[PDB]
Amino acid sequence: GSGRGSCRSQCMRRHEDEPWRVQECVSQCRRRRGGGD
Repeated sequence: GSGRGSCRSQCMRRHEDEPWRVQECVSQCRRRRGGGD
């Protein structure tokens, strides 16, 4: 489980139709956590 609240699970559910692109979402969502654009 690794607990809840993560860019992974978030990007996974958002891309349920195409989980193969989740990486692109996680990479951006994760990076620049201090206050990215």
